Amino acid sequence: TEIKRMLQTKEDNSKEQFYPETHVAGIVGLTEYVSGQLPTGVVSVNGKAGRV
Amino acid sequence: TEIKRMLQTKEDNSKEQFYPETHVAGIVGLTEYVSGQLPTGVVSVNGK
Amino acid sequence: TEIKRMLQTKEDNSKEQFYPETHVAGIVGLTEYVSGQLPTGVVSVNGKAGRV
Amino acid sequence: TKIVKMSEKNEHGTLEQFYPETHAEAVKGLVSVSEEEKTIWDQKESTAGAEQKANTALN
Amino acid sequence: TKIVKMSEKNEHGTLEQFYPETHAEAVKGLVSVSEEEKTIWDQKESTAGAEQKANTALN
Amino acid sequence: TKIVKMSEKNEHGTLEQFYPETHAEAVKGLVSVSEEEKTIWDQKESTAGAEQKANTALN
Amino acid sequence: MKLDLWKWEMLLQGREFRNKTNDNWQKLMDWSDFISTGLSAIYVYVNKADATLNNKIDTVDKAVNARVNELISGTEQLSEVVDARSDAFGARYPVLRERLNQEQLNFSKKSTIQFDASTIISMEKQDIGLLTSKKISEAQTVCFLNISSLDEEADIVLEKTGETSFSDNLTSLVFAKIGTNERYQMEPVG
Amino acid sequence: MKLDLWKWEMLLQGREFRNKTNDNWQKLMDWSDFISTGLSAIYVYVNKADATLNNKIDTVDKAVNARVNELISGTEQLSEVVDARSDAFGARYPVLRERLNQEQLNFSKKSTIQFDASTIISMEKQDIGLLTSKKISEAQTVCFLNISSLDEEADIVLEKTGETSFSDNLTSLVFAKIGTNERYQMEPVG
Amino acid sequence: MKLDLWKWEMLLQGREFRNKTNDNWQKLMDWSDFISTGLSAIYVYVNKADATLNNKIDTVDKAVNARVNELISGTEQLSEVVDARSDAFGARYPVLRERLNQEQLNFSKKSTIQFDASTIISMEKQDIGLLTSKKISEAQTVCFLNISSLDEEADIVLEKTGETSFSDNLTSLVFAKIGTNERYQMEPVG
Repeated sequence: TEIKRMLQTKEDNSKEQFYPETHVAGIVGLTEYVSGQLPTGVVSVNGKAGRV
Repeated sequence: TEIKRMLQTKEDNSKEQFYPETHVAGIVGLTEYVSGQLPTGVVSVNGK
Repeated sequence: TEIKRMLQTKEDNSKEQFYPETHVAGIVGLTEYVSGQLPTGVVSVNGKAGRV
Repeated sequence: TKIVKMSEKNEHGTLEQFYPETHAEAVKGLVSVSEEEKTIWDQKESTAGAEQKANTALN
Repeated sequence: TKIVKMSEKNEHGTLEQFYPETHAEAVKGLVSVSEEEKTIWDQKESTAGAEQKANTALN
Repeated sequence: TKIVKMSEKNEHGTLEQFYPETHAEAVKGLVSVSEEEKTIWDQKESTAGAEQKANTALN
Repeated sequence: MKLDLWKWEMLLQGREFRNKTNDNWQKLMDWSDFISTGLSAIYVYVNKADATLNNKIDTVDKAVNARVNELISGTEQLSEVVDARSDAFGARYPVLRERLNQEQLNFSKKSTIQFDASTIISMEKQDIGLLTSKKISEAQTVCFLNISSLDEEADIVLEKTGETSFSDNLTSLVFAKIGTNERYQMEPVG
Repeated sequence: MKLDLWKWEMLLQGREFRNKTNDNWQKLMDWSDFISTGLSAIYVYVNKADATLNNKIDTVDKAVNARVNELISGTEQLSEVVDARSDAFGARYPVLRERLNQEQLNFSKKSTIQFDASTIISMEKQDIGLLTSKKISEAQTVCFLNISSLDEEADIVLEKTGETSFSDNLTSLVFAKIGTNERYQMEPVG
Repeated sequence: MKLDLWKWEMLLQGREFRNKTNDNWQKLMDWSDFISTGLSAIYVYVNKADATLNNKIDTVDKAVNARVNELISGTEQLSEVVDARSDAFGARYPVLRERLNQEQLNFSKKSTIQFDASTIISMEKQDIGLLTSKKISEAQTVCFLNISSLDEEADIVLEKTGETSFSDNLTSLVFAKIGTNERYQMEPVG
């Protein structure tokens, strides 16, 4: 819906964006994304997996 | 601990949820979660 | 570019850290991180992987 | 000297025991070994090598 | 990261030292035996176990 | 289990973790070493000693 | 000075070996002396700053009390309302109504964190709300309020012993107190 | 303690060589411990001196205020203002200006939240800002305020029919109302 | 960090000896860097605390001087309290006491954000905390306010020359100013 930037006033006058501490159990689409991760390796060859 | 979701009042009246953007270094156990889900497929083909 | 842990005051006396939810499009280095992951075993066989 | 047990209460209000994080230098009387001198005694000779060595010397 | 000696003020005004109670998994850098590993460690063989074998080979 | 990392506020407004000082009996499931049984199982049926005994029996 | 020690990239233990090691010892000695001098300089600097701060406090107190002594035995029969038109940052206002109006306009724009779900609907435009979604057990580090080494007379007093090398990162930080009827309790065993 | 290393004055790689080099290492270690302790003592001394100065500046601007207040209080002040010096919680106060000043000091320390990038420039010290970067479409789980099934309330009344298994979790709840001129409206077709 | 070094008493001059001695030198260098950083932090902390105290005494002096000046040269209006019962939005109150009590009850609910662990301990019920954990390196993107491409009189003036047909997301946005004695400063070499 909406992703925003958290600015904070630095020591002198600057407005710097900080990051918050987040949990894996809180990220919305983590499971699907990690299932769509490019590294897959070789699941099986000729119907044989593991030691072949 | 408990996790919350940060809402915000939109233009007219709606209290719409917004997400804060963060960094990979700010996620507590994503390294362990990814390593556990590392796709260990065939260990070796013909021993290689 | 700092990671700040958000603190919230509980009912009795305490002040515990809490996490906010994030979307998978929010984290700024997630796609490079999952790309950098490499499979443990045989990455590919004869230039092909997955269902081999 | 005196021994005490660390406990904490949840939001319901029931006590449960929690374990402080400690290092193996403050504790008194652990007498750890080396984490590596364990193996040199772990291997030893489990009654199999010595007997077969005796038999081989016999033959 | 610094090991400390925690004490509490007793009823006599002296800072009496007390010992927190913890768990083996809690302590970092513990290095522990596994009881059954300790069992096979102890049973092993006598100090002269590999001597009667050579004696009977010579016999 | 419920393991917490005990921490205390610094002298300049920050927080630092500290390990407390406990006792061997304070720890639970630590399976201690008597500081003597290690000596008694140091020798047991040694591997090099077995080879030396086999060689001297052959001699 | 910045410390720049000599490493050991040589091949044979010879003249260069001894020369570089002795130069490293000399550099260590010089850096130690420099660090001690820096500590002494810090002490004298903070002492001078505190001294001038105290002097400024004393002279401003003298001037302010002289102003007040001028006020007494001078103007008589003052009023509370006219006195009330001066705020705490030395900003005068024409009328007390003007002061209250400006204070309201300045303060009404502040935010208000709303934790409960029911109060979020009745929150204003400049507000945000955070309501619980799920809870994770996790492992937490506690900063005990009444546990301190530098301060005596605390509920629990700890004295430092030989620090252990290598340190970790605090996770899921929490503040609380330890004692009777608090979140974290104590009782003897047996 | 002053550092005192032993430079290599002999070429023999004997026992005393290793003994003195290990002595140098140990002296480095204990000097490091001493320097860390000195740094901690520096912090403690600075904190103590600053606390004393802060207590002095706190107490100096109390005698003056007490003098001017006892001058103004209890001479001719109106009934309305002297009854208004008592706050909502009943804590009695000196002349109304003291109440206003303390309330301003307490309230001005609060924080606002700035949404527009134009107002991020005009931030205060204790404020935080929310600047949009990009939008995500996804699917919402709007929660309607004017929709309820308690007995009859809300413009839309809900009727209980049945349940299924396979419970799901909300994603991005969008607290809002349905009807006319609202974000989600109603249109009859057929 | 604690300075941990390696001893030598084993009779060996080989490869691991060289490696561990090089590690000793590296650990010494790292501890020196840590000590220098601690020294600089001491200076910064002392300066910040002293500046805070100086600002506090400055506001004390200005506020008390303004109050005495207003008392010397002030007068009460004929109708100052009765007309000072309507707030900025016209909500008339019967008595000033009720208006002030309602204003205090409305403003006390507002929130504050505490960036220091020493202030999370003295929190409020409606407050939130922003204690810091780590500091990632990242590559900042700045939003220089004095940099302008359409002002024609800014201290630095831009002017377009071409394009690239490519863009990237802005990571860790920062608002600042380029100039003298600021966060970002320019300096010529030729």
